[PDB]
Amino acid sequence: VIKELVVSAGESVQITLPKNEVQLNAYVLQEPPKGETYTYDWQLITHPRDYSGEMEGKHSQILKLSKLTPGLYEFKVIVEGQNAHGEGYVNVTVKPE
Amino acid sequence: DGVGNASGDWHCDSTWMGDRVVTKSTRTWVLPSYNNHQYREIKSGSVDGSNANAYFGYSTPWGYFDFNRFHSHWSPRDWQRLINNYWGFRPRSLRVKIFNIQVKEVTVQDSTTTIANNLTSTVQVFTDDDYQLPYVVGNGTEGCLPAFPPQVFTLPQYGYATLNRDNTENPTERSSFFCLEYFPSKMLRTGNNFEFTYNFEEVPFHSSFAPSQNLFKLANPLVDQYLYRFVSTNNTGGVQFNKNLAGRYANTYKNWFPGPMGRTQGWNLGSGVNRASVSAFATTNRMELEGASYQVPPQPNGMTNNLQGSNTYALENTMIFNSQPANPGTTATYLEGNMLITSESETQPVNRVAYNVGGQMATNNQSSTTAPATGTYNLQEIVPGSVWMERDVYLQGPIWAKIPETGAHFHPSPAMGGFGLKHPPPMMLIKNTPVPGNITSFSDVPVSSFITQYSTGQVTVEMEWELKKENSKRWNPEIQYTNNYNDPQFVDFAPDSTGEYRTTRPIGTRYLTRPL
Amino acid sequence: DGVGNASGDWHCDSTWMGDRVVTKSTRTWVLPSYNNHQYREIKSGSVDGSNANAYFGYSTPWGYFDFNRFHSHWSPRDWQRLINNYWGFRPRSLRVKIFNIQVKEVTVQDSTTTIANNLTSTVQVFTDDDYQLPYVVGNGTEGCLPAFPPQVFTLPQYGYATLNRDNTENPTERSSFFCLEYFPSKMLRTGNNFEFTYNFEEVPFHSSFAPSQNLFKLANPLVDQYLYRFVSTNNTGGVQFNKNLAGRYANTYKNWFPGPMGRTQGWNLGSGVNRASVSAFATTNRMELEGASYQVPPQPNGMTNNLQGSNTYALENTMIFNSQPANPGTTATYLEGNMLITSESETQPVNRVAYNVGGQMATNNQSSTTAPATGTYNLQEIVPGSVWMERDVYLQGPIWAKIPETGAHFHPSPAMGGFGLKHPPPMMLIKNTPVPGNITSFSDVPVSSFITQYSTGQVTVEMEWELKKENSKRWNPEIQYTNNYNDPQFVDFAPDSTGEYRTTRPIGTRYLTRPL
Repeated sequence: VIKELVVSAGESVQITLPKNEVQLNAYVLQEPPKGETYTYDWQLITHPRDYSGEMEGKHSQILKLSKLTPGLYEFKVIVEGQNAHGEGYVNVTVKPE
Repeated sequence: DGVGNASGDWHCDSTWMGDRVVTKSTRTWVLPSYNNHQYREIKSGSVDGSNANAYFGYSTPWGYFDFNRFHSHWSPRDWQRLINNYWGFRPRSLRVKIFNIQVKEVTVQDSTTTIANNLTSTVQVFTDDDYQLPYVVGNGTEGCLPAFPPQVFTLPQYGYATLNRDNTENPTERSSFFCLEYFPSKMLRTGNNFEFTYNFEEVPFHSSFAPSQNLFKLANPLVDQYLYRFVSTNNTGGVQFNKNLAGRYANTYKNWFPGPMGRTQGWNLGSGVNRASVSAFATTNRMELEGASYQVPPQPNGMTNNLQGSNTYALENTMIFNSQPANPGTTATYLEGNMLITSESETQPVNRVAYNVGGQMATNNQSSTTAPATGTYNLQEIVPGSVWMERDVYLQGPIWAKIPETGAHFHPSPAMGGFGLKHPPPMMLIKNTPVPGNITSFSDVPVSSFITQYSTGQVTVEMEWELKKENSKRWNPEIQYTNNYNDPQFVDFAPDSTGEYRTTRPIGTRYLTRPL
Repeated sequence: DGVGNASGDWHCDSTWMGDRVVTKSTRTWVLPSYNNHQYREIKSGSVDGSNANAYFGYSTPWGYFDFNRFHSHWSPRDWQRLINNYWGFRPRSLRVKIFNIQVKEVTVQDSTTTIANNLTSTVQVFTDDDYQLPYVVGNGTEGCLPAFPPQVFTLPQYGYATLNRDNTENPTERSSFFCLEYFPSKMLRTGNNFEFTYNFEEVPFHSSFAPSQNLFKLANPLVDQYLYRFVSTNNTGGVQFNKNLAGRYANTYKNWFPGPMGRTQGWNLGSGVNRASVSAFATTNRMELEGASYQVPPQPNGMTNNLQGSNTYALENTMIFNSQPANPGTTATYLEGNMLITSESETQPVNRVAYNVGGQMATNNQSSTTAPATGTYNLQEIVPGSVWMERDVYLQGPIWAKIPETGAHFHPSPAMGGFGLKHPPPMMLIKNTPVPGNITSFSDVPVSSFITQYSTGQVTVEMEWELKKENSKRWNPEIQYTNNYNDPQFVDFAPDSTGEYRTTRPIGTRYLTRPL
């Protein structure tokens, strides 16, 4: 039995070219103790057709993201703890010029 | 024959043999035990404010095989060798063969999901070759064989929507129920296999050539016609006539006419000067059928979006694929950069564009008092002497469709493209047989506790295609599907560092060119 | 042949071939190890205050196959196509085939019930085709094949009640014990199967037609009889006579007479003006047999409940099915809305109603002093020249019954409806062979610790039915079983959102009409 948690950071982000370089946080509810270590898992589930790929899973709170062609980006983040397991989504919508 | 012997080999190839190509394709499938082995009653009312979405129907535990897309049989190189060399193609035969069945059994005990295989559990497969079931294959649904051969796909659950009542979720007395265990099905252990052959009926070749010549410009521009046109009237009411000159195609006499039309809205891609913040539902072309009104994309054959090199498309008229398969039931707002928005620009010498009016006709009778007046129409149906082009088939699009068993029909080219079949390939249904759990006493109520289990295995599909050979005395080179990318960051129609199959652009068939 | 090969396929279909229909049906069954592999002595005294319920008998670990209901072979559409097109039907042959045996073994260790299969354990099946066992099949008991093909049913435990002594639980010296391992049975592993064929004896067709004409109204109402009736006496004792007129059917001379009768109580369904708070046990028709008195529903053939469009039924005379199978041993007080209370109104031109007196006969000898007097009788048995109709068979009701091996009988139509068979289909008994546990020493007492285990598998039953074709010169259309529901909230004879098989109404056979 593994318990649950809350992932909430947005879900629109709505960035626009040329300023495509964005990073996504990993706000956790509720307040974790200082001993419990979290493991993260960022996975790209949708991306534009001309997307190159420089997003590989950092397993960390910071997700760097570069070379964004305009379109819709969806990231399935998986928050895994010692006795806690939650997940969240984020829609990055990059607009053209 | 038994558990320690392979019940079939991996056939996945293509063999071009003159004006004929066989295309074999083996895939690996997973079959979940859908519905926990029972028939259910799926029904809905008006969602999204539209009672068109209200249905009544039944969902079965049966899964099915849907190899009704072109990439399930064709690699993109063998598709390129087809659409750059041949004027036509049509299927001739078919050979499906399910093999290497193995059925696991998941046993979640104290959150330790042990997955072992039972050698004794069976799998039912029948094929519906009398066409007695609702044929749900040729409708543009998911669950197909993948484009890429080492991908493992899950078999889609078989459901069907029967007649509801008064655009509600309630049935009518004509609403039927088809039990699928009332059909004889072959029980398959782990050493058994299921073969099946099929011969396609006589269909026309798909015209995989673009026109080299406009429809209203079929005369030569050198000699002029022996027919005159009414040009004007004099100061009296006396009519006047002029000879149709040589290259004046705007006022020559025409012998053939374009296809059907219904004017759809044209939206600008690329840069775009589109109307901002449009809820595009209330202004689409609908076709009200027995109560509610339905969006009907794409509109029937005989039109085109996208003239040539213009960023205006008729998005109601087109086939919009995604680049990758998506999660089911998603409400994501995709953009232009995600989709494969697919142009029909190659057929513009014969078809009329869907975001423009097709012509104009006289609205009144003229006189010395009333001047002549014309009025533009937004839709024109079949006129005798018409000629249009069928919808282009794509590598990512459907192969066939079933004509509905009604009384009559007019020439059954499916609006989504492909081959209209009266007797299509029969729908191969498949399920896991229910294995009961621990039942220690007799009760007249049926068993509802089962061993939770899934099965997996391979399926091979061997189609055969008769091809129409290109024969043209055109001098200059043609346009063909070349692999033209400027600074590729990835090989297209091939995986990436993640390992997912990356497609960027849809591939048509009309690349050869041919005069009318 | 082995564990990795299917030992039979799923046959479940029907093939109408002229005046003949084969009906195949495969079901999946579960066999618990009943009694923990031993013979027991079930016995009881007077429960519910009645010593009729006192029995002595034996309960075996054997389970059995009971395909003695009509829905086990007939879909409701193939039943509809039968009862609206044919005047009769009877079984001809039978073919039972048990296959895909697999035997699990439950091992509850620290409340973790692991269920694995042993490849080595066997299953005994024999068929009792010399009729040496107590035939318990044709008695309206549960444990049948389900109506709906993807339902998995558990096999009923085989018991039988022998002769008790003096309406107690104690046996008499004529009470027998049949060991069922003293019959030769085929041992079946997981790669073996059990086939069995059977040919039904010569039985009459079931008369699946309603009468078009009353029994006492068979003359024409145009010409009158050449026979006179005693009408009255004059002021002296001189008799007087009148001619039987043309349409006066109340006093014509009759040539044929209705069937048997025993007056049962008639209770009002629907609205109802029934007597409130009736314990309906003490006033039923009983038939006292060798000591105790037994309720005998339904009463023997030749009557009917429910005249026509009236809500009064004879509930002692009818067959009351439930809508769904119920849990065993339930003491629930069901109401009218739960049950399938099944009418015999179609046979009222020939049969007499069971909640009315059948006639009256003269009680005294008249004179100049004593006037003539008649008295109504409540029961009349077989009179020579009688004609009645047999009990209607239903989709939810039994197919056959065994005539008891006594000396003599009068024409053996079963009271519950169906086909009275002298040599019925033999009772297919089946059990799991006992696998002993850990026995480490020799003891002369037999083993009582076994590996707890169950087996499961499929069984197919292929009956064959000779049909009597309809041939009538009736002009107007007939009544037929139509699918007539006003605002259906669910499709009937089809599942629901829960997935349970929903039946609402029983389906007869008498829908065609035929003159006497």
